[PDB]
Amino acid sequence: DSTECSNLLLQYGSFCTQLKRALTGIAVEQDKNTQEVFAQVKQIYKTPPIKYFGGFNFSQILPDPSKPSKRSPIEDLLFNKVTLLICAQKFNGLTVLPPLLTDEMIAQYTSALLAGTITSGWTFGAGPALQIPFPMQMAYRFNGIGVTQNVLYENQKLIANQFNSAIGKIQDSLSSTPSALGKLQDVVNHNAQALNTLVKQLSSKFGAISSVLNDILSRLDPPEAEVQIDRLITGRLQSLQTYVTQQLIRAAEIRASANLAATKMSECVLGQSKRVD
Amino acid sequence: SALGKLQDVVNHNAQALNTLVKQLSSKFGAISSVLNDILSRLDPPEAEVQIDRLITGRLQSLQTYVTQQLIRAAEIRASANLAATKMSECVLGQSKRVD
Amino acid sequence: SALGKLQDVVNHNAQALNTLVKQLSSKFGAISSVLNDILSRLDPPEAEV
Amino acid sequence: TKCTLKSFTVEKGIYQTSNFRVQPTESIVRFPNITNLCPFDEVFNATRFASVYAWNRKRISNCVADYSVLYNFAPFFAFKCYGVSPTKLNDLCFTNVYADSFVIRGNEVSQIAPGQTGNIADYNYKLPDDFTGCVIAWNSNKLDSKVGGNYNYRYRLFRKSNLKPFERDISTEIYQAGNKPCNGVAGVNCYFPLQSYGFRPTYGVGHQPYRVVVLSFELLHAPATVCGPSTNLVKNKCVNFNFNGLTGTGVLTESNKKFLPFQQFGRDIADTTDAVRDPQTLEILDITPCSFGGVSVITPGTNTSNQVAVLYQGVNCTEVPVAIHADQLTPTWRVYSTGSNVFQTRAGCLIGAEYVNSSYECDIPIGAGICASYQTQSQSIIAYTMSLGAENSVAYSNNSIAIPTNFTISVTTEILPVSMTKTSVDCTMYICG
Amino acid sequence: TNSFTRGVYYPDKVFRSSVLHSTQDLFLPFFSNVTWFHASGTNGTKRFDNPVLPFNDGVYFASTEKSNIIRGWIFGTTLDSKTQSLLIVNNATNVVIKVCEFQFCNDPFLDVYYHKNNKSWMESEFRVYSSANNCTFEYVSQPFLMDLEGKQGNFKNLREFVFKNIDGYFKIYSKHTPINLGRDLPQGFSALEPLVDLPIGINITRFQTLLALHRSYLTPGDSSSGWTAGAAAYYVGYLQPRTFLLKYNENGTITDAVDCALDPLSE
Amino acid sequence: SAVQLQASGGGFVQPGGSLRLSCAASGWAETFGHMGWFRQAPGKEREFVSAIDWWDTVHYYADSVKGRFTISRDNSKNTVYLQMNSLRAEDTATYYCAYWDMDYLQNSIPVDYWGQGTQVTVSS
Ligand SMILES: *[C@@H]1O[C@H](CO)[C@@H](O[C@@H]2O[C@H](CO)[C@@H](O)[C@H](O)[C@H]2NC(C)=O)[C@H](O)[C@H]1NC(C)=O
Ligand SMILES: *[C@@H]1O[C@H](CO)[C@@H](O[C@@H]2O[C@H](CO)[C@@H](O)[C@H](O)[C@H]2NC(C)=O)[C@H](O)[C@H]1NC(C)=O
Ligand SMILES: *[C@@H]1O[C@H](CO)[C@@H](O[C@@H]2O[C@H](CO)[C@@H](O)[C@H](O)[C@H]2NC(C)=O)[C@H](O)[C@H]1NC(C)=O
Ligand SMILES: *[C@@H]1O[C@H](CO)[C@@H](O)[C@H](O)[C@H]1NC(C)=O
Ligand SMILES: *[C@@H]1O[C@H](CO)[C@@H](O)[C@H](O)[C@H]1NC(C)=O
Ligand SMILES: *[C@@H]1O[C@H](CO)[C@@H](O)[C@H](O)[C@H]1NC(C)=O
Ligand SMILES: *[C@@H]1O[C@H](CO)[C@@H](O)[C@H](O)[C@H]1NC(C)=O
Ligand SMILES: *[C@@H]1O[C@H](CO)[C@@H](O)[C@H](O)[C@H]1NC(C)=O
Ligand SMILES: *[C@@H]1O[C@H](CO)[C@@H](O)[C@H](O)[C@H]1NC(C)=O
Ligand SMILES: *[C@@H]1O[C@H](CO)[C@@H](O)[C@H](O)[C@H]1NC(C)=O
Repeated sequence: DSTECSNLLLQYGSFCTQLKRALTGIAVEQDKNTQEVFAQVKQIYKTPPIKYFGGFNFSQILPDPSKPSKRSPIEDLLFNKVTLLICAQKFNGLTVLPPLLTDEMIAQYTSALLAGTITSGWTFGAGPALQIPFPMQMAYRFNGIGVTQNVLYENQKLIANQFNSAIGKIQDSLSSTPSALGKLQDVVNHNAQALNTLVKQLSSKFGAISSVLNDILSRLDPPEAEVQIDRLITGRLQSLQTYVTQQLIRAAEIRASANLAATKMSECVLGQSKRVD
Repeated sequence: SALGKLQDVVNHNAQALNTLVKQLSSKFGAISSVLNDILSRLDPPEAEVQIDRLITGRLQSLQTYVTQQLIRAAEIRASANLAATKMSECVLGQSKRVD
Repeated sequence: SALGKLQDVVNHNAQALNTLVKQLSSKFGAISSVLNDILSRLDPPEAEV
Repeated sequence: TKCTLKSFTVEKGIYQTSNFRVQPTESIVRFPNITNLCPFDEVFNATRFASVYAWNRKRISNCVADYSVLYNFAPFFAFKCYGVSPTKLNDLCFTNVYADSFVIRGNEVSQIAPGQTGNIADYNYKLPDDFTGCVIAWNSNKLDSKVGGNYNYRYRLFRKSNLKPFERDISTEIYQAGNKPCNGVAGVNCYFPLQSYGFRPTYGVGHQPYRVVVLSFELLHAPATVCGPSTNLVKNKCVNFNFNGLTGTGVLTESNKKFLPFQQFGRDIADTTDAVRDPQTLEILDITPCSFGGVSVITPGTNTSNQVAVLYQGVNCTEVPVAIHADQLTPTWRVYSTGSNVFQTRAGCLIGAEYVNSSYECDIPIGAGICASYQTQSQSIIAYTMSLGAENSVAYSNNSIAIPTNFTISVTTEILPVSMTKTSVDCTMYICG
Repeated sequence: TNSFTRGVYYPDKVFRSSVLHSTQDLFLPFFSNVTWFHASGTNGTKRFDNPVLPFNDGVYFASTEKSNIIRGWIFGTTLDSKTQSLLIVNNATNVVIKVCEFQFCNDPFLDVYYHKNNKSWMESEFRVYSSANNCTFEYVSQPFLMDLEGKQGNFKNLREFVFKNIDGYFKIYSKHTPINLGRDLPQGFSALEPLVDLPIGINITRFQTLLALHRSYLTPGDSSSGWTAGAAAYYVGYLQPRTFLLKYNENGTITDAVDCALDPLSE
Repeated sequence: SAVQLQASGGGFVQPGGSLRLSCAASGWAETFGHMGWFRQAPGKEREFVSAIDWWDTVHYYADSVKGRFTISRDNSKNTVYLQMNSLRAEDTATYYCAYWDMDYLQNSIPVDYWGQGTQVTVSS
């Protein structure tokens, strides 16, 4: 909020509007990334009221009706295990745009994908959802890897028990290990600390008299204070550009990660993948 | 909007080049954005500082453009590698990979 | 030239490192590229710029 | 919107245009306390000063007028100011100021400056290179110099070591000048460090006595001691403030944070002075910046319609952009204070778009699962919550299978970029004309 | 002795809450060597006690004096009329913090030997009352000898003064601990809020202490130093230029702080 | 800065004559500058004449003024004079007593403050 500083800023031309353009591109890229990863189904499939899938137990991953937020116990564990001052960034023009897809709608998307996989196998990923009893779907999924159907049918109860034990074990595996959610926590920490370093860069005087430019204009007269103001501005916008460039590189990395995530979502979830590991 | 991606690529390169062209018209803290004006209008024992400020601004804009191009080229390389994979499986053969 | 990619990787890294250290001779619009010469030839309340 | 896009037509979608800021309404300058402040000044015009090495001290504080007096204090004097502009001394509340007064000859006046050398500059008086402040030096021939020779004033020349900025040496011990020991007796290889001044009105101006006064302010926090001009409070409105010097704009308010008695100002993990205590009424304030926020325009595209609905990102518009005064905000268009309807989303809030319940697929994204579109409620802009898709319940059963009986050979398409333009640059051509 | 956490104060008048602020200034490193410089004598001769100190860039100072056993401090360079001083004294109702020369450092006068018999007034004390040329005045205020009545112990007034004198400000960061001591310098953290920051230009090089109460009150002693630990009258902590990192409580006080120049782990 | 200068003198000199000018100094200045006259020939551009420093240590002269120009500052009232020796007949100009607010005169073109002119004709 310094008219003289803003007017002196204009001497650098379009050097900052491209920063805004790049950041807007990053934001819409993130929106498109989450859309690509999760918006793979045109419908919202609903699990049948009864949940007896041939001895299998899915209550750990199916959304819980009791909770006010329609999230699975695994999803609740993930939400609690991921932890984000925060309000000070919004006091220097470092606004944060909320995501377009709210976590409730993302959870609904995941529940729809899960119900489609349970009640339709991989058929719904390549056309209409063709319902199929779970034991036979699992039997074919066995046939895909190279074990005959009778292997599963004669061991249906054992397979269901093993699957239930593994799904119960996964919650303890997530809870016990603190670095289980290393990647998401790392992403949040990286962006937050980059923002904090950006705002913290205001302290540096960059060779000027003082960091606060209002103080500079109050002390020195306009015909002299501009050189101090210019020396401040060079450092300030260079730091802003450094932040923008680092954010761009990290956004490209997250784009690659989200492309991989969407690819393996489509392959491993909407179907059975023969690609080893 | 069917051919969105190619149009976006062409526009994002053309407008980046146009922005680079427009950058050299900025003052960058000198008396005038025109070099010959400030060299033929001021004494050489002092014009070196103004020329240096103009040069720093211009070269900084150039480096910003080059880094932006490098990032965009990395993105295009990722897209082209994906396209080559799509060719070699979907075209040269039949792919069982769902979706 | 069959092992092109690895050779290019190592050469790119080495040349980037050499360019960075070679930047020490750049005056960047200063009297000298060595700090001691600027410190000695000029008085401290003037050599800062 | 079409101005920022540099095009006469726009397409369906939300475009960021500019930023919205609540302009300050008033100005609050509480520049002192329940009382005033001053430098007592006066000393300036006086005769009996002290020797060069005898600068004075003045912890001046509150009493008379800090300034507007000493332009006339003498016909001519030195007004060399390091840092603060000479025209802006009266408005700046210097907290820590040091007033040194002493007598030197005219020749050594130039030696009173940072990075100077000489009899006084090297040994007697040292000025810091980072000095901020002003120095007052005037010819005091007609008040210092004595016709018979004013030898009361003195200077030190044969001093072994240099002094530091604002360092002193009251000792008059005999200086040991050479290899020969003196044992405290002046003689061979020994000079008296102190030397008398030849001060007489009939003398060269270079050797003429000059009373030299040095002002050394400190321009940072802690309560001040000197500022010519101031009251009022303001407790809930975005108003410019000048708290005893601290100049800026923010929303003053009560602070539940408790200050220790010595705690003057406050802060957070930031640069901003999140909290300041009033120069009077020792009140704990909670200075915060006004409610700003980016403003974006949602349009269905000029071609379809010229009606738009704006979004004030990160703003609770129960009171900020709805109750906007006449051009109190950079967006202006005060006719859009209420418009059609005001709706509060989680991405700021929406102006001029009416919220509806019938959820559709996203047309113009907004954020937090809100989208806008242009259709019937007789066409306007709505703010429907996103619909994720048709809710289809698969009739799963333990014994039922669904098997296709037909097929469609769909032929989809996909577009993938492969290469960009192979540009090249030229430094000598581009950077340099 | 070993300063576990003592010697840390508030370096600035700004306020911060839950901020991991890091600053560069003079401090006592944690785990440093402090001299119990034990002191009184009086009886006959002078027992050459209450020794003197060189004052290298300020001193830390704590003492568990009963009530007024410890009385005050004398600073300066020559302890005579030649160089300036700082007769910072503590009376029952006030502190007379004077400065600017004084014939000489009249040691606590040779008074009666019996301490707790009948005397509680202030009269015929150390009585330097010598004086010479003068300048600055004094700053009589609420004394930094607030003696809250010891409620069954639990009040060991560890007066942790810090006499840093840079720029000409005699900042006095004291804290009257309302806690007992199982051992001298109890573990835990105790930041030092400034109590008086006296402005005057000088150049100190010696520092003494007063126990003049007209009656030497139960003062034991030894006769060595180096880093004498154990139990004694007071301390001498020489602050050094460090880079302390300080944590501020949600209420805005320094709950705890850590050096950047103590340990590799500290780094 | 703001410096008020008090220049006086002049009259009617003759070819081979002389002047004894004056220029008193008052007001605050950012630096202890040097006094002098900064004169243009009639119809000509302003030109440097002769310089004296406030410390009475530096003196300057010019070819067009050498041998007939001298600058000196009074020690009592601090009014700098312009002592003369056989001024020529072509100095029918207006002498401006300018001010340079710099401790050293690297170049005489930038003048911080201007004074009053002294129009003296040289004829009999
Ligand atoms: C599927 O697994 C869940 C998780 O263990 C089962 O829920 C538990 O059921 C037992 C009794 O069978 C209760 O004691 C636990 O409190 C339940 N825990 C939770 C988190 O719900 C669930 O019963 C299993 N499904 C079926 C059909 O038995
Ligand atoms: C001494 O100091 C102050 C300012 O430094 C003097 O103020 C001006 O002094 C000149 C002459 O010394 C007067 O002509 C002005 O009229 C004064 N200005 C005003 C408005 O006060 C002050 O007069 C001097 N005398 C005192 C009181 O010590
Ligand atoms: C399978 O679907 C195809 C269309 O995809 C059907 O072919 C259509 O049959 C109708 C019958 O009334 C004709 O009117 C259309 O002209 C046919 N279209 C084409 C492209 O041939 C076909 O009959 C369907 N077969 C079964 C068994 O359902
Ligand atoms: C203070 O005295 C010491 C010697 O006791 C001397 O070295 C130092 O320069 C003096 N400093 C000042 C400020 O007088
Ligand atoms: C603009 O939108 C209208 C919808 O009313 C559509 O009919 C028209 O074709 C669009 N024009 C273009 C080509 O942008
Ligand atoms: C904005 O203020 C309104 C009341 O005026 C309140 O209901 C709302 O929660 C506030 N929102 C924010 C972002 O603080
Ligand atoms: C819309 O939904 C129903 C009416 O259809 C009503 O309960 C609700 O308040 C309406 N308001 C909204 C959410 O648009
Ligand atoms: C299988 O599913 C039916 C509903 O389709 C359910 O009623 C029944 O309990 C299940 N039968 C068993 C036990 O396999
Ligand atoms: C300081 O050194 C002494 C030895 O003279 C030792 O007793 C003391 O513990 C040391 N303190 C520390 C840890 O610095
Ligand atoms: C802060 O102070 C309040 C009383 O003002 C007290 O109740 C609270 O426990 C304190 N909190 C901390 C952690 O200092």
